[PDB]
Amino acid sequence: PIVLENGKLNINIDSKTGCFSVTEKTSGHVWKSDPWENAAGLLTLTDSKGKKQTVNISKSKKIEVSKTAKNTVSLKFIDPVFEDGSVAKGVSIATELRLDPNNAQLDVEVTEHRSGNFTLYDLRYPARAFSLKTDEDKGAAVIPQKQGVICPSYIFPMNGGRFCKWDDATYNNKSQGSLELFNNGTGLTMPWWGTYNEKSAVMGIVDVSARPHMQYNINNNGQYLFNAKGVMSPYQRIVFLDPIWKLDQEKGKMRISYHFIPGGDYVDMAKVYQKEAKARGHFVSLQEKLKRNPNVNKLPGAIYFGIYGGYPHYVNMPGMAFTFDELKNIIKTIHDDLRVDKAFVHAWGTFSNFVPHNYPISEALGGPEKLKAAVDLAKSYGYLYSSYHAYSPMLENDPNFTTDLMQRDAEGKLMNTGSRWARVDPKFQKGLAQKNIEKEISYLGLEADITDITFAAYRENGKEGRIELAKYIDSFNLVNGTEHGQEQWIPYFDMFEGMTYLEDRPLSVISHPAPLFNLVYHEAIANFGKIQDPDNEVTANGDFRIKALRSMLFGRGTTIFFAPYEFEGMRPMIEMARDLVSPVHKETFYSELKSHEYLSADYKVQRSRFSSGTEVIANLGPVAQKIEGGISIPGYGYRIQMKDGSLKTGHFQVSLHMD
Amino acid sequence: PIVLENGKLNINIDSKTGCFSVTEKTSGHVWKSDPWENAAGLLTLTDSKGKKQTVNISKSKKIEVSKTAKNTVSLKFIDPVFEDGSVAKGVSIATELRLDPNNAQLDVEVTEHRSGNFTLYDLRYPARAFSLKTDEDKGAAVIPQKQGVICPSYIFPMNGGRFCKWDDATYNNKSQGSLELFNNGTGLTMPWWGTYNEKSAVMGIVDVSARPHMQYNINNNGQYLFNAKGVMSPYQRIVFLDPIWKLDQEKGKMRISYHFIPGGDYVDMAKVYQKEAKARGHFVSLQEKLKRNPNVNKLPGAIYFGIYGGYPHYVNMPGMAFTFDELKNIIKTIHDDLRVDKAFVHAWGTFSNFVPHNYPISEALGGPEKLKAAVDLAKSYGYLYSSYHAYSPMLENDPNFTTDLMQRDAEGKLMNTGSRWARVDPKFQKGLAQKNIEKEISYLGLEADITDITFAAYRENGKEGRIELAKYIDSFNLVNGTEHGQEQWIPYFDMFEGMTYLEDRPLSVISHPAPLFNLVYHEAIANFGKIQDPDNEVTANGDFRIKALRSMLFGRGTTIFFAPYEFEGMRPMIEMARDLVSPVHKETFYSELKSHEYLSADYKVQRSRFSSGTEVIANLGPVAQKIEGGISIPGYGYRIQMKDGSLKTGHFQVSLHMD
Ligand SMILES: O[C@@H]1[C@@H]2OC[C@H]1OC[C@@H]2O
Ligand SMILES: O[C@@H]1[C@@H]2OC[C@H]1OC[C@@H]2O
Ligand SMILES: [Cl-]
Ligand SMILES: [Cl-]
Ligand SMILES: [Cl-]
Ligand SMILES: [Cl-]
Ligand code: NA
Ligand code: NA
Ligand code: NA
Ligand code: NA
Repeated sequence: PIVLENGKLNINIDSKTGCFSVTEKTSGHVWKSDPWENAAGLLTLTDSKGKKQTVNISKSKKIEVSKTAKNTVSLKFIDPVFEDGSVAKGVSIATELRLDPNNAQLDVEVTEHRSGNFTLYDLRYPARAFSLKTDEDKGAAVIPQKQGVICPSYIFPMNGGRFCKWDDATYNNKSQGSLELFNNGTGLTMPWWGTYNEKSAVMGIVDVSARPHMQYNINNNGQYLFNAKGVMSPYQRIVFLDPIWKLDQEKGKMRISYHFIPGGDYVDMAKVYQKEAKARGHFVSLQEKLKRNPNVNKLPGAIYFGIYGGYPHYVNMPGMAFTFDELKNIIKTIHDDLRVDKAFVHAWGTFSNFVPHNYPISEALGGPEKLKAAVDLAKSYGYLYSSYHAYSPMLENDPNFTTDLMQRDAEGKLMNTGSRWARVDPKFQKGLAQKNIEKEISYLGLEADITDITFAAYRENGKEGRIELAKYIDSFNLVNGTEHGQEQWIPYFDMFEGMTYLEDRPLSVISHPAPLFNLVYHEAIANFGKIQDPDNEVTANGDFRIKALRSMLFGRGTTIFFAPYEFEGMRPMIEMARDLVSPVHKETFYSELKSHEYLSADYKVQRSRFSSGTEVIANLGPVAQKIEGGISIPGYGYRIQMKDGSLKTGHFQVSLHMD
Repeated sequence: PIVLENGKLNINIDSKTGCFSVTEKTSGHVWKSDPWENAAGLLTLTDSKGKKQTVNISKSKKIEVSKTAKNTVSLKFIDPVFEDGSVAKGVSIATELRLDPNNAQLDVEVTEHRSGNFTLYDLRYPARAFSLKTDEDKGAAVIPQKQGVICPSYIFPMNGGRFCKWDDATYNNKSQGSLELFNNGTGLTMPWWGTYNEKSAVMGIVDVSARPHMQYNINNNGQYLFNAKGVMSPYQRIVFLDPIWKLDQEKGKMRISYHFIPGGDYVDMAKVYQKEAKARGHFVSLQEKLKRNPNVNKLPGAIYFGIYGGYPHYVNMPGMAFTFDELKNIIKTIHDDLRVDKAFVHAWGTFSNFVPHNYPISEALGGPEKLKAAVDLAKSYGYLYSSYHAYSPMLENDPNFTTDLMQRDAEGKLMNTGSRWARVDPKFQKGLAQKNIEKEISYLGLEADITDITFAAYRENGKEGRIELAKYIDSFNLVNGTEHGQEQWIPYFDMFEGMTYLEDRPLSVISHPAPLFNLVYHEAIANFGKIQDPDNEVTANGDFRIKALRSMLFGRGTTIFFAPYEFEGMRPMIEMARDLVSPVHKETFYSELKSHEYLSADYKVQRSRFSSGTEVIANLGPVAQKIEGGISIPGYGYRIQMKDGSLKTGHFQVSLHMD
């Protein structure tokens, strides 16, 4: 067995299979290779008949493992063997394992692949590596799915209903699949993932040029590999996360950089990636943004209000649209009656054309002067204001609809026929914004802007047009936000609307929310709840009690998103956000989220520490629970140490008012 | 054009295509044939290269349509044509339209199909019939998905976040797909569906011998049919529900019976099927069951308590399992401190072997005498009691695991390798129950029983074994319940745990819960909330405020499902359920749910009337709303007229206590 070793790590590479283990020498923990099949990698390719098959590349006809430098092992997998005994002659995979001379870091790279007369697709490499043994290792997989989750590697006490769904998912297909990088759906928002137990942690950072997918397996024994054969899996329940290199489309460097952290967990992983985020240029702190624009300080302690008038979906929809006088009175009530000191007012429905023509200010809703009177009132309060804007949609029900600004593929067919909100080719979107945004800014004296959709993901197609639009919006130096966001867009915005959680998502029944994105980026980008899942709606992600406490733990601001007719029903939640969340949000806004901890066995009691000197403890479950020192945290309760030495304690209560 | 007609309906059949329209003569409403492509049916079959294609059968080379009787038209679709111009020579579909001589009822049957050298799969017939025009018809599709939903045929005011998800889903693939009959997942619980506008309603009742699937299209314009071609759909947004006949599988009579109801809605549809439900033998009333077993009267006004000790998933799991003394103390507190007058106590974890060996009573938890003391205490309060039982599982972590009791398919492969809870062949399950259930009944003096899993669905395979087990359990004449249930099992049980809603489900963002199953069966089967989604958990289906109010509207009982460590957190919800839901559940338990109404434009205010004389009005949204006569229903509030004429009004409040 070929060995790479420095002071912190030892890489044990098998000469016959190419599998490797990693001994983390400070703790002594050994990361084993594939526990199921001893597979260095899993390669999906066509056979002689043309059918797709997945093969174990350690079963290849020739395997060359040679120590090639002081700290480099080169591997070559030549002529894989199919299930029927036939050979994929002329197919080869070349890889490299490169140990850092000093640090506990191992680069893994697929350097070459040859197809011969076959077609290569997915390669899991390394396969089923860095796994945790279910109910023996007491740790978790760490997955930055949107704001982020952890997936414990062992069964633990929890509500009986949750428990049944949790355990069942680890035995069926809910616990296996793949996610993609940098989308606003089910996918990841940072190019890393990891696993840890009580002794040691490992996380892998994907090369900036590459777009692998991430395979997950959360305590599943691999029964999904045997269902079609109708036999029982012979494998052990394990947790692993694998890169999936898309060999049929990947043009970048197929490299992942593994970092090994004695005693680390998801916090330590996030702080490792934070260094790489700064080196990649994503990290532009809110302090620098405030130096450039003093109005950024209107955001700490601000509640984000979305007044949804049925727009952009419909123009002046009866029963949904607000007039500008109605908008002005909502603003006045929020300040004068509800005593809200700071706010971002976002008015969905101020123009009489459909997006992407964000003009004119609608005559039917009252006209420009009445809109200016509403914005002027908000500004007199120190509130931020923006209309709803989007430059990406092309809507069927728009009388101005045309396919002119839509993109066509190489066969001349329209793209995004299935995504009505993202149909305008990004190379046109700056031009569309230029039609009226400067006129609205100067007429209303705008201090703020929110632009929706265009920056919710970071895909390659159209990226140049999106950067052009981001640079243009940024040149105005407004306090500005965008829907969802991604790390690549952080330099151009002050806040992201979202970057929290989908309601229905893979892993939802077998994961806990963890503030992974904010552990990296809280100093750099402010985030608020998503308008589809606001703090006033009861969803899979919780009611107001749960969402307000999670807001303070994770460091995001409150989102109240409502149709006008709902407004009277919003008042109690606005008041509670005002009294509880707003002061914590304000104090912690610019700070680093230094640490996050789960303090109860059911993961419902949690503790977050911010570099402003603020400590948030909250209990997101119904029963009181004790933490160290015998302190009790009430159900749906909190214990918050503020910078000024005050201790905020309390809890939410649901009461029945029988007349 | 060929005409079938009686005093109520006129059927116009096109001789060129086989499409037909139905005029309801009293209202002038015309139900149209396929508005998109004028297809009588859509047939999926292999071509001469063996690739599956879907064809419009009205494009067949030879279409024959003629009156073969006074009220029968026979149709023959001969030699379908593919899109490339080639003919599926020797394929034929024969159908019949049979008008009832007196009633507004049309039977539609696929009587014959020939495949030649081709293979036939799905047949949508009739294709895209009985549709509603989106934003013109103001009605809904009616779908008995579990407890049931309606899908409105127009856009209407609602919370802005809900609105965005709603409208967006009608444009993408979330609004098209198919469901199956009689499962405990995403599917239907009654063999009917329908559509209605403000003028008239139509529903189709599937023949008892057939198992079609149901295709849905909820306000979608068919863009899903054109995305692969990269063109914009030229069709209009419509609502339709189609039977999918599985020609490759179906052995029953492929008949659907359409009933046309002037001025009807989902309530009238349910009452039409209720007559058929009785004719089919499903309907055995709770009054009959009470006559046979007076202990049935321990259910009205009872809270269903599931004490979840980590079983059947684990045996004596630390941190989850309760001792029998702890169980006894929970029963005492519920009665003495929480003053719960009636209850069903369901203890998950009383045996020291894994299911399906439901024995012996665990010595580690205290042994038989201490369990008997807990059960004796419950009986002294008049409470019902059952342990957790299941005879269907075969679990990987059971030391007694064997594939000997599992079922194999025609190829000899194990079935249900991916469904650990339903692996034992039903033909073995009565014998597994016989091993100890009579000894538990005799030793504990049991009055009740709940058996899980086996009766949650109604599939053809294994049904003889399940019927055998159901008869055996029913022969004990205990007050008995089972997980989820289906209509076919109603004669054998007194209560169903479930028959509510999945949390994640197709159509969830474009439908409203409606009590369709209980509008049929409330007199015949009691139902309670599902243990995965109990009234103490905050989920996609609501918090305690929403679930308690929906409980009273739909006529279901309270479910409190908890791990023992949560108990102290359950107290406020047990109290509010006791004060509000339990007296209404008690009064309405045996009655017919005569009617259900949506009273507000956002469908959140609702009114239910029970044949006990009880009226429930509730507001499941945050804002107060006015109904007829200017009466105001507070957000999360109610207005209940009891049988004795007294009025109850009130509302839930969420408060923030700050020390
Ligand atoms: O997990 C399920 C749950 O416990 C075992 C499974 O079946 C019966 C209950 O629904
Ligand atoms: O529905 C969406 C919603 O309004 C248009 C869509 O994109 C921006 C907002 O998320
Ligand atoms: Cl875009
Ligand atoms: Cl959050
Ligand atoms: Cl079964
Ligand atoms: Cl319900
Ligand atoms: Na999956
Ligand atoms: Na800015
Ligand atoms: Na779908
Ligand atoms: Na019974």
